[PDB]
Amino acid sequence: NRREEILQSLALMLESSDGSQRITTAKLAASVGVSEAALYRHFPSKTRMFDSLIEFIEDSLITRINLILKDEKDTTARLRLIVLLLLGFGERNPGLTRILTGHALMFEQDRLQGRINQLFERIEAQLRQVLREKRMREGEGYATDETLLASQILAFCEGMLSRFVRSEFKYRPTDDFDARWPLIAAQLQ
Amino acid sequence: RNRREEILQSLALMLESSDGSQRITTAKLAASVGVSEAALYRHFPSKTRMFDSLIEFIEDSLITRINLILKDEKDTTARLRLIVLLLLGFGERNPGLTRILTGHALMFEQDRLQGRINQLFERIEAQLRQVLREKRMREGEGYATDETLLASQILAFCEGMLSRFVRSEFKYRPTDDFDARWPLIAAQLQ
Amino acid sequence: RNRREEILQSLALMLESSDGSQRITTAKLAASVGVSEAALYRHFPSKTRMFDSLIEFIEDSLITRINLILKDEKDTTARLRLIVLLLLGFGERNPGLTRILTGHALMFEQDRLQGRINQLFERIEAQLRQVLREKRMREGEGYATDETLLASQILAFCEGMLSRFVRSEFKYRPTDDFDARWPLIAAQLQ
Amino acid sequence: AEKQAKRNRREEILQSLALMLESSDGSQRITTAKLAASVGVSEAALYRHFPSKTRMFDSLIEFIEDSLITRINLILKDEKDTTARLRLIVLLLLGFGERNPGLTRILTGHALMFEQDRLQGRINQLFERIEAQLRQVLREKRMREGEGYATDETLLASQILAFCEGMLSRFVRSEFKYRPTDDFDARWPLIAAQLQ
DNA sequence: AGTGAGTACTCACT
DNA sequence: AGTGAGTACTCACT
Repeated sequence: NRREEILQSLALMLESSDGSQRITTAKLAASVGVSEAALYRHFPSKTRMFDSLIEFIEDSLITRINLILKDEKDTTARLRLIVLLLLGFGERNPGLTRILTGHALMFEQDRLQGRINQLFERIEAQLRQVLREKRMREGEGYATDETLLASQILAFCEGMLSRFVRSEFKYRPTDDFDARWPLIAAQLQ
Repeated sequence: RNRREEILQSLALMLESSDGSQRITTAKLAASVGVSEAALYRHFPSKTRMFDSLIEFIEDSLITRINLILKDEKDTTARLRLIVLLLLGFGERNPGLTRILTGHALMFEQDRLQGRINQLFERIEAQLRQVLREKRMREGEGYATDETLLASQILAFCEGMLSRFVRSEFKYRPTDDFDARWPLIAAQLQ
Repeated sequence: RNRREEILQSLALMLESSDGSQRITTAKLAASVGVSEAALYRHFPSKTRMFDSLIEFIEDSLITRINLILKDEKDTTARLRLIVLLLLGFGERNPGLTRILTGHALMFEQDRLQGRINQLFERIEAQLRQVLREKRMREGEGYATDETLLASQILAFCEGMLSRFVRSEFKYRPTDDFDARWPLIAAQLQ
Repeated sequence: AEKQAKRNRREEILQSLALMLESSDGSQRITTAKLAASVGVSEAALYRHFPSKTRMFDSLIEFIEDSLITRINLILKDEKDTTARLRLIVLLLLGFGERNPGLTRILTGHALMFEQDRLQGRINQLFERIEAQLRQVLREKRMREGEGYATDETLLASQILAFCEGMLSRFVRSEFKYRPTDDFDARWPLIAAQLQ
């Protein structure tokens, strides 16, 4: 109800040019058009607010990923879509990206970053499962170690999101993706 | 100065420790330095300037070593490798300073600092871009991909490795497994 | 409300006390009110704003009663008399606020405030310059002096009295001996 | 030499301290650091000429006192006429003030707001002395010219001094715009009119 | 509305 | 160069 009102606002702010700095509960209570006192009648703490966004993020990405695995059988085609998914989500959610990159959580309690870490651990496991299965599905595996291959993929992704935030959202992740994919693909050897 | 350097040295140390995940208050800083909060403003006008010094130290150290690699290596691919390895290596032996490079430690300071960091990254990219453009003259053949698209591709990998380095509280060493990683980057040199 | 005015009142009281000769830090002001400093910013953005309210109060209380004097009384010499008494009276009644009229209490605050106090005096001298010129308008005679010089001369007096009032730690009350002083002023209305 | 050299600097500081007090930055704390800059030494270097900052204003106030007092005793000699003496003494107050805008911020008590209260007390004694002196002039009028004054001698001095203090206050408020000694010849006639 | 501990920065004497 | 005590103002939770 109002709980979503807040979150939706916390993000919009997290996306604005003011998201690059502490988002006080007061300045937040204003965006919502209520009082700080109200805020705490929906959330036990500011931390819980971020925890809910992290949960949303995790849900959107994990769900989308599992669907990708059902709609596509090709090992490579799978990765291509999974990478585009991350880049796409990030681009479509600048504010939530500041959470993915960890920047926004700098003002919050550390435990929240551990959460984003697990999210990533979860995304890596998937990427790893996909390549691990190329063997059964295509007969031949990979030259490079599977684990190392997924980190290389993930690394490119975090890096693209990191830059996206640096430039203040001027450097769009999905830009020239069609031309970039051939480069990442040339790594799956 | 001795004290000026002594402060900056503690700044980075604090950025490397657990305290790096939070704001570096002039209080705690002076605590670690072993002086009075006022002593700080004796060698530095503002806390912001302290970060500016660190940024310059990063700028210089990186640009300097990059230019040395360019003068000591004529191979386009070997140049690219050493440059990428230098970015990573620096990051690993300067956990505190890396937290700046990634932009995390700059969240509590003046936005201008980030712009400074963006200029560095643009400067580093230009170097990668010049190195790629020269392969045509030097080795004759050019690159399938787009020179500009290739630098951003290499850069992305590097910013990605430093990002995770910070997330894991410095457990994921950037240079670990680099030799087995490089061949993957070499492949993108289409 | 119950707290905004409550703060302002404690602010003037400190301006009236011996502390009034020393900057009124938010730390002390908070103590005097019996709350935490933060609480102060719950009803006031900046300490400067607290002085603004106090200045507006002075501006209103004065400009108001002055006009009423011009509306009710119509005798020139009687008008000037009452205007002077009002200035002194208000001063004596508001020791702390007088410390602002003189500009002392504003030495630690924004330079803008002094301007707000300077304009008030300008407005006051204005009213005076008006009554002095209307002399020929009603009595058909003119002062053997410059109307502008006359008001300034009268104002000068008043400012001097409030000035001494402050210096003396509020021992030299402004209104004391007024009834025997006025003749000295009237004598100037040649 | 050595002593006259330290006094050349001890007084060199003051020359700067007042200079700053005269400037537009006079309406705000004149910290030691900034002061040492006006001249070219360090904090510790400043303290080898003065025990503290207070002691700096004292010497400045002392200078103030000497100027007015001395210049006043001389006024009493080179002039016997009561009214003529009052016209001068007043002109001296308004003059010394306009001639040293930085020091006036000290007379008006403004610049002192930053310093220790005991310093304002010293200025309070100065005014009292100038008033007692003014009171003397008014009293002697009788012996000198036969008659005295209608109003009380004390009330008359305060009335005149109030005008002065008031003139110096505007001079500071307008940021040294409203010059005191402006139209003195025109104003005085208004002041004498009170000498009844 | 109210606050505990904080937040980068300052000053006169050292 | 070094600091004890400031300074005006802030914040997430009350």
